[PDB]
Amino acid sequence: AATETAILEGWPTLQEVLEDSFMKRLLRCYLSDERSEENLDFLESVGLYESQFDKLTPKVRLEALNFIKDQFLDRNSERQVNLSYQIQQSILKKLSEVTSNAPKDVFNEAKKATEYLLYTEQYTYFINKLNANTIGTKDVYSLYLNQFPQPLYKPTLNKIIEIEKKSWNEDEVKRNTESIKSLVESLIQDECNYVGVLTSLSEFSEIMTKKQILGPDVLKELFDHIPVLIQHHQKFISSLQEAKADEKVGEKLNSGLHFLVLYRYYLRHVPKNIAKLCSIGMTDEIEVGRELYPLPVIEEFDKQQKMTKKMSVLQMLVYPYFRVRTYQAYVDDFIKITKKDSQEVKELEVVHSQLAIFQELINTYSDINKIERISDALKLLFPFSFTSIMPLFEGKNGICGIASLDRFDKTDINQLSMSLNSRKKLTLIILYRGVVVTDVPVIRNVSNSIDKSFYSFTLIGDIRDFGTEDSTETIYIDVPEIKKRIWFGCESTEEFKSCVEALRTIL
Repeated sequence: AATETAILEGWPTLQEVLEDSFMKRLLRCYLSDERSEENLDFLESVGLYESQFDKLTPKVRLEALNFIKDQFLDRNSERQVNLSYQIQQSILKKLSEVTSNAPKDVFNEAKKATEYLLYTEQYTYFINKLNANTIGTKDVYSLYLNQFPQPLYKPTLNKIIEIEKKSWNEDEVKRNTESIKSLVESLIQDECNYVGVLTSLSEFSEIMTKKQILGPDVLKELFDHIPVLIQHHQKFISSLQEAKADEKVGEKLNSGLHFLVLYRYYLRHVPKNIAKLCSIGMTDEIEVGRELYPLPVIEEFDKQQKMTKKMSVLQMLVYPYFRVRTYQAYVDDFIKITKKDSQEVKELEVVHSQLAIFQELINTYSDINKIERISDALKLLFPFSFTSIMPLFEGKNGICGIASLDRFDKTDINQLSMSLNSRKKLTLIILYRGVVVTDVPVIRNVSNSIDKSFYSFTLIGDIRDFGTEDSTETIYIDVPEIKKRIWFGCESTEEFKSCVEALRTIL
């Protein structure tokens, strides 16, 4: 009860805090700031005693018992747990009778008494502090951030990608800044759309269970805490659509968004998330039968989402990682149309700090560049079907180089020359996990399709070597498995060099 009751609805139980490394570190900063670590320290010692027990001799178990006693439970001890008389007397009486053969559960009674104190006197105040009106403006978040002390791509590719990003932002819900009322309407519609994405993932999770495609463990690795976040976002939406909520914007964002820290429970799985779903998609059907073949199940959902929400399933998995940016963009807009120097604008500045803080917390336990590179790779390859892209995202991935092609050919491996009249308008995309050629307009008009395949595709592991005829800006790769040399003729010297350097680093 002390470990499995949530004192705040939708917020983790003590056990759920203790079992996550990020959340436990926050609790520990909080406890350390108050200089009251004894309860947690006692619980970890007991935990360590129990996990060490089986492989130790009785002699060494007794040593460990006496040490733990001397630290936390003895009447003169330095880190004494604040046990009341009637509890302390029961515990020490029993301990004083264990002189001989220390059992594995000698600390059960004391453990239960200490969990009770941790839950009631400490964990309770910790969860309350994460929900205080003043969190994120020398609190537990900044104490935590004080324990921690650069472009996504090399120059030529960075320019190309940055160009495409200007177009990717022409979606979707424009923020209507006519008035504050109008801007809240925008945010409500945005949240509703976003919850629609989260709800679709939830339903996809349901589909995989009913089909027995995945067990409960793998589904946790994919969708952990997604239902809990949906609930908080729904509570936020209900708050925003309250009558004259346009009069209380600052307060609603502050209190409505404290739960953002809880994104940790989902985000700790990103981007392993994506890699796993790809692994699942790549299982040969012969190993599971036509019946439990996951691929057509993923494909049907992916196709469905791309037609409906213009997002693939892999994009939806990485999407929540960037949610805070949307809130920061809204807050900057609310501030701009709010009366200068007013109380209402000071409330919004507070929210501005909070959101910057949430983003910082996320950065301490994830690799932003790795995740952003994956996210960019998914937007660029949106026209391609899940089946076509999955080997590319089965591990860490990113775009390493892009060149539009003037010529292309496939000869036998080791052939010194390509054929004449091999002129084709194509695009070469070098990715970390593979080399792609496509006839699909993928950079700048761009395709409105969602079902495309790759004209040429080579897993990076299947490339023995590569060469270049620099004279004509030509790149070739030798691919033994299929006994082919594949030739890429580039239009830009610039993109040619970009692509050569890319292959040099990757291969």
